[PDB]
Amino acid sequence: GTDSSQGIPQLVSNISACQVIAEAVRTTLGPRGMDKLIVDGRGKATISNDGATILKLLDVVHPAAKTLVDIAKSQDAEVGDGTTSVTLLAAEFLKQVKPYVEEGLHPQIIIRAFRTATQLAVNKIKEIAVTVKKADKVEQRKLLEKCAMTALSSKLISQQKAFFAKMVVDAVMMLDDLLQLKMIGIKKVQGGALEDSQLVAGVAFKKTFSYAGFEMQPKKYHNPKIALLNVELELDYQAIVDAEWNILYDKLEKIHHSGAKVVLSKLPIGDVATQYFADRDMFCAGRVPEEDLKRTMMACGGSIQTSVNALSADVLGRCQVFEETQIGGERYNFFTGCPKAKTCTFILRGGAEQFMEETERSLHDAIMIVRRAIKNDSVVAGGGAIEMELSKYLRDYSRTIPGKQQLLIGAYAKALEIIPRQLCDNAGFDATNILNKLRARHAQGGTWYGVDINNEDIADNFEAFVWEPAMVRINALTAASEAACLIVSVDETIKNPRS
Amino acid sequence: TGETIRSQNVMAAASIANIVKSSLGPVGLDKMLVDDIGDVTITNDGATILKLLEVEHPAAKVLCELADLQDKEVGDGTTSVVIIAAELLKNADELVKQKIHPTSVISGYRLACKEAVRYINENLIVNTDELGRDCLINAAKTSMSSKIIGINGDFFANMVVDAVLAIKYTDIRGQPRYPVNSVNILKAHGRSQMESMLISGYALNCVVGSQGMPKRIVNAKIACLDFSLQKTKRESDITKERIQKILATGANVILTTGGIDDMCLKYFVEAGAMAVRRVLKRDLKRIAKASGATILSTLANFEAAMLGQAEEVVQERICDDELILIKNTKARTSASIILRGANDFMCDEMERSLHDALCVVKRVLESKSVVPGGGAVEAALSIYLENYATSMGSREQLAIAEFARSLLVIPNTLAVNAAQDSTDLVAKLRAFHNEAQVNPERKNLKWIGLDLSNGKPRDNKQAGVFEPTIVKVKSLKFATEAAITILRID
Amino acid sequence: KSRLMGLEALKSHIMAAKAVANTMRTSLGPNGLDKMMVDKDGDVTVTNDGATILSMMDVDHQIAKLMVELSKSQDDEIGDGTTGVVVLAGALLEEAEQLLDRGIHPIRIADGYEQAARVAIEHLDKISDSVLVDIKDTEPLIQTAKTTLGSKVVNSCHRQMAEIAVNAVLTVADMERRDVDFELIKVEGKVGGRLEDTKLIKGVIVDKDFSHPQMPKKVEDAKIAILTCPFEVEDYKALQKYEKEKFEEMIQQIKETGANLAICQWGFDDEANHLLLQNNLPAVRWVGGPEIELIAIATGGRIVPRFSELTAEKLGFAGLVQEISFGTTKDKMLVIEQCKNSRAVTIFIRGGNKMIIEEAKRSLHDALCVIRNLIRDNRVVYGGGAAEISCALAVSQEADKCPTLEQYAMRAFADALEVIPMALSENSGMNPIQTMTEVRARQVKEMNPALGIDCLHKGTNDMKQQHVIETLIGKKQQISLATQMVRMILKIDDIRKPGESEE
Ligand SMILES: Nc1ncnc2c1ncn2[C@@H]1O[C@H](COP(=O)(O)OP(=O)(O)O)[C@@H](O)[C@H]1O
Ligand SMILES: Nc1ncnc2c1ncn2[C@@H]1O[C@H](COP(=O)(O)OP(=O)(O)O)[C@@H](O)[C@H]1O
Ligand SMILES: Nc1ncnc2c1ncn2[C@@H]1O[C@H](COP(=O)(O)OP(=O)(O)O)[C@@H](O)[C@H]1O
Repeated sequence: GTDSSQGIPQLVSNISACQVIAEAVRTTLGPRGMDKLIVDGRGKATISNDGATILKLLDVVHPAAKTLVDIAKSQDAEVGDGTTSVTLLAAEFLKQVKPYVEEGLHPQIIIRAFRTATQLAVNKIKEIAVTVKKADKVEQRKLLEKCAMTALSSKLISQQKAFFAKMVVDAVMMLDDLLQLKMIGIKKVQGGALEDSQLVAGVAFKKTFSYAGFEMQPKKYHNPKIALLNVELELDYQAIVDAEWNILYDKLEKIHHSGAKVVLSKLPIGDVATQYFADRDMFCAGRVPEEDLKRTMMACGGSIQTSVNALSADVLGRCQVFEETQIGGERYNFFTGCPKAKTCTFILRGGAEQFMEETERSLHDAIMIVRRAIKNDSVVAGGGAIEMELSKYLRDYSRTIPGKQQLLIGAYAKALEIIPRQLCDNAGFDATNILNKLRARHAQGGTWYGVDINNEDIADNFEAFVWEPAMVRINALTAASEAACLIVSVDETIKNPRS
Repeated sequence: TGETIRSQNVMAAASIANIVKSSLGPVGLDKMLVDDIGDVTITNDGATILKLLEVEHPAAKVLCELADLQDKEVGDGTTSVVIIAAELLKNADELVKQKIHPTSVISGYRLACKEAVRYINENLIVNTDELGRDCLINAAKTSMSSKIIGINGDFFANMVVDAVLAIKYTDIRGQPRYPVNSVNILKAHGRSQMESMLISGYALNCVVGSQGMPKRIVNAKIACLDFSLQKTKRESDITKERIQKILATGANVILTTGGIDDMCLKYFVEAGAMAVRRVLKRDLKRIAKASGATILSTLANFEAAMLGQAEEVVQERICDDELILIKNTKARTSASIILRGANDFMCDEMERSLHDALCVVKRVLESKSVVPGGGAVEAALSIYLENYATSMGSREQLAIAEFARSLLVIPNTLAVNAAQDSTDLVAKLRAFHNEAQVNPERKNLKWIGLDLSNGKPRDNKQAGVFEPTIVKVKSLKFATEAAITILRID
Repeated sequence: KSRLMGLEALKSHIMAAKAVANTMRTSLGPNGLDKMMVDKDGDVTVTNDGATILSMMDVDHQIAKLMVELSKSQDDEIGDGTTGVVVLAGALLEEAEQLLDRGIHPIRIADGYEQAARVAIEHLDKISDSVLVDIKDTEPLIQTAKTTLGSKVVNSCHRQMAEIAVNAVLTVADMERRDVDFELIKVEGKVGGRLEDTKLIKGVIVDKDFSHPQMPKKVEDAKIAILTCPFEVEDYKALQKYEKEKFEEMIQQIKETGANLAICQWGFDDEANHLLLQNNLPAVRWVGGPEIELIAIATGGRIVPRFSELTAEKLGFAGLVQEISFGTTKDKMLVIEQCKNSRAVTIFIRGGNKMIIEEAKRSLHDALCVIRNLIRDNRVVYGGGAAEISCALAVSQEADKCPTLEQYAMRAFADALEVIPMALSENSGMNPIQTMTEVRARQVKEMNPALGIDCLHKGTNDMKQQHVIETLIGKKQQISLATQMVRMILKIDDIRKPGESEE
């Protein structure tokens, strides 16, 4: 029997709920952090190393955890996935301020101190942010591939990922129209070596029983476009024979009438009658995925047909080239060659089937890091280095403040130390020794020394090419501080239940 | 349920410290100690509290033993050492909980203690020289503050400091030494204390001995005795032959504790001897050690050169009271302070304040090395040790950091018992001491402590709140030793 | 009240994984304990192949689930050694638990296991003394079939099924892609019979009925049709007239197209069948639907369910003339085998029990798959645990030259790879530890790498005479998949089950 509804008890319960929601996702921090399985409730368990996804799929019942996870989601929708460094940071702020609240410090004093410390840190970070945007990035991008391949060093993948980074950066440059992760993806192809994997400027989907109608389509056709169909193409007692015959006749006639090159439908196509479906004289498809559709009308320009024999000029319209090849021994589907093809789907050719998760956790950050480096100019060292620098500034400045805010700003500064600690703990190397050495060498030697994820030692992340834009870090820190102050400001909760 | 017996020891220590925490400082609250048979005891200082508290936990017994041992060294800081040890135990327990082995914690604590005792030795005060005048004055006033006599504080202050300085000895080692019992009290009737003048020698307020003492006699020899010169019925009647023999040996001023002689008047104009009833033993021993004479139980027999000497004797009336001016003897022990007023009862707080001022002056006179009080030194070392720890880089960084953080409990407790929020006082102390090192020009700021009367930061080198260096050094050493002994337990 | 956080969840995962492995560790090897299977309905079957047991086992824990679904991704590439994969995974999990007992972080254990696996891969590459000329290896293939079928009395007629299999794959092996497709199903299970009843028939056999109870089965003509049209006294006279008109037009379509044996999958009138028999052509009613592909592929034709698609080049084809007693008491079927060998050939099996049919077809599938690997890559290593012992020795040697915690992972991986010979010895009813360590000492003192476990209690532990062999790429794939299994399950630290509210 444990209850808490008064002001201070309410605050301590709320920040304990924040503690538990942080513990739920604490260990996933870092490029090579732990991974978690969560069941969806019907048996389709989900596995994902991402931190934001865990919060998205997590059920939250506590109001404090609810508002914290809403702040996290708000952070997610703006810039990448900083939620890992925000939920954890805010929750450990609350954990650090626990005893001061317990001793009777008024929450308004805490909020004022935290806001002052946040303003000081955001103002102080801008004197350290360094821009290398001009220094050989768009032209002579060797620095940009250096930063990209920094992501997965100390691996045998480095030889292949060098070419991988060069080629994906080529794709980004030729599609530098604010690319997202929706228009760019990876498609698993069984077999082959890692070096065999390539890129195609179009969709890539395997043909199944219900997916493709017939082979030997006119691949080298100079103007193939997409056709969308909402009517079935499949095959009083005798009163349905004539209707079925007429339906089949008009379905066969429509393909030649409208002249559609490839027809995409939301219905299965029977490959047991492959020759029967080949009588249309033109290629027809069914069971198209939603992503495949969305990637084909905004690039090629496919039309929509809803009638039995609907005709349009966008079934055989203007698109560059059609591709249909047996990639890896299996014939895939490629709606490439589009006038405004903002599409670069990565052909994942590899032997092991489990390498899909490696690509999920390995290359979507590489495209993410290169896009982040391109979009912004000024960056600071990562791996917790900037957190230690901010902690040093704030801890040293706190002792110059007479008044209650001194202890609180000191607690905020020492709270800022969690990120390097969490990184090195997820790496498996014990946090105390590495963190102490980092603190000493960082308060003395340099302003950018940070944890190394590979050799487990103090590494100059600036010269290691670990770039984090100043604006993204600023926004993440501000959001975390705002969440902490918002939780602190709450002292009473009202429910008003049904019965 | 229960586990990690180390935490149990730490909690026992924390409880023991919390029993005595609130009594720290001159303004501490009292504790009422109840025994099995029901008697009660009221006291302020926690030394007797530990000496009287019924300890039962084996871990707490170690702290009690170490505090008692600390009492045997200098007799102060037992509350402070217990509180510091408890804070160290709590912080070390937390460090253990965060996966730091106690061995590294112990090593860090040892290094922190050594660094603290080295840092303090180069930031203390040895200005208790002949040029230290105002510091002693306002130290006496601070020990005498919050009293109605603050209107005329300076006169009593300079009087008492002159009295204490003029009577100093010089021992075998050459270190000046002061007996508190050397100076005594002397009441007077009539005008108030504002006209009290320091008496250069011991003065007794009793019947007038004789008028035969000149304005200043060339030789005044103290032939003190202990019998009553009374006619009875080397002499059967001890009135004439023994006094004649002692005068032949060269006795100028024969002291008689008991009754006066019947015919002393004729003998006191040719020899000038003393006859006043009820000579106090406390003052008799002091005057004997001053002039150098010894008390003679019997005279029937060494007596010529062994007896003491006095430079001059003055017969005068002070505050409508005749006093005997046996002053300027061989060794400076003979001195008294006249308490002008009406009775000692209405000026009980006045004489008690004078006594405590004399005590706080003699604390700083001996052990010429002195440090500021009022939590100044704790804040200074707390600032020092964090910067010292951040330059190590070993596993002992957190140990020294927590040592520095826990060292602030003494000023915090002092502020708490002073009815001010300890947060503001501690923060202000730390802020003042921060610029004491990061700003070299503001070097004359280390001696900033907390004032218990007003609850605001205040310089204590100028104020006079002072402590012997040995007391704090031993307190820190013993707290570290107790903490290490507790952490070694498992 | 209670919760499962931290490394306790990982310990529970290891417990579940080792429970599953202990379940599967008794059926490994030719002498492995057979395992019946029961369904909720009550179906009873007894199978020794672990792939089926994994596939249809009911597992409740999410760890064991993940195990079985990502273990099912082994049969398609190889089809053999799934039991080996699971046993190795359980051994790795148990050794990982042993390491975690001493405070090692799971990430370090996983990376050490990964390096141990790759090192074992190169070592196993360098140790194998395979033969690369086994293309015209019809005689060694007999030994391969015997080894794949040495668990039962099957060796009595292995002297027949081995050449059955080599002829089957010879009719299937093509030197341009070297694989078996969907339509090449070489399966025909007939319940009841004998070991001799399972013989070599390159024909199409179906369980359908005749046109007439005593119709002449001798239809050598390849003009065989397929009908997708179903059956869809005033009304009786109208129906009779419609039937007559449909018969006349369908016969006219036959004459125009040349598709005589019009087999229909629905009801009809037997009078038309009698009239057609009078016209020297049969017409079978109520035939199977998806049997068009198998019938047409008898000489190379494809499915032609359209009325006019079945032309001369795509007639209902027949395999090769033969007429024997198809069934004594069972309804004999048509002779649909006259003309030419089938690219998608199908063999005839008439084993005397359901389980013998199952084991025969699964063994044939594994044999064709492994030799498909052989023509793809003719690299083999001697099994029986000899490869495992060699890899264990190499890994143990590699254990010293590393200063980090990787040495512990090296040692654990070696002690886990050594489990397979232990399992083989145990399932053979003999002291596992003693026999395995004796073979290990023999291999460390004598450089022979083909010294394994004499599971069949034959002469020597050396498989050179015993001809126990398996493809090298199979061993590499098995080891790599097991290592990826343990690596990816070792990452997982917490499972948050919805619905089960934490009270
Ligand atoms: N290869 C690396 N080496 C060192 N530090 C890294 C590396 N990759 C990421 N980090 C650090 O991990 C921290 C947290 O990253 P995280 O927020 O989990 O990534 P995401 O933004 O994808 O969620 C970042 O501040 C970054 O500095
Ligand atoms: N006049 C004063 N002004 C400020 N602080 C004082 C004063 N006198 C004593 N203290 C404080 O009291 C603390 C302990 O003194 P005390 O209680 O007399 O010793 P103990 O604790 O051994 O009995 C010291 O740390 C000192 O700072
Ligand atoms: N000739 C043989 N003598 C002894 N053991 C053999 C022989 N041939 C194969 N084995 C054993 O069979 C095991 C593999 O069979 P198994 O894994 O049960 O097949 P599946 O992979 O279909 O489950 C190997 O561990 C090997 O030791």
